[PDB]
Amino acid sequence: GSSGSSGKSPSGQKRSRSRSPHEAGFCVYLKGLPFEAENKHVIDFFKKLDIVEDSIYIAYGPNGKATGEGFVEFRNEADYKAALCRHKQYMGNRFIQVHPITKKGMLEKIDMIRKRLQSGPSSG
Repeated sequence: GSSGSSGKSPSGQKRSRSRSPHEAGFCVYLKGLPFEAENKHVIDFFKKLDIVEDSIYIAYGPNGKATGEGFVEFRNEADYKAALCRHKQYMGNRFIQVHPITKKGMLEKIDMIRKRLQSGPSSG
């Protein structure tokens, strides 16, 4: 194991908390994804694991470009814990951060994000 050297490029400088303890499966919040990110990229990151190809959700900008945010849900638990052990990693040539998120909270965002891509006079 060569210690070598690497670079540090933090982003967001923000944290998340929980108001009340509620039930929730195993999900992961990825930040830093590339502009051309794709379900494949999300998998290549947490390879050798059981990820619901369906669950794998990625936020896309209004210009047809990945904003740099994704979400994954590991069916099993033992496989979920490992996902967290894969922090401070670089997606090939990009840098992404791994942070645990509650299913419920995970959808919360996915909802607000869609409201940005959805085009309609209806509030929701």
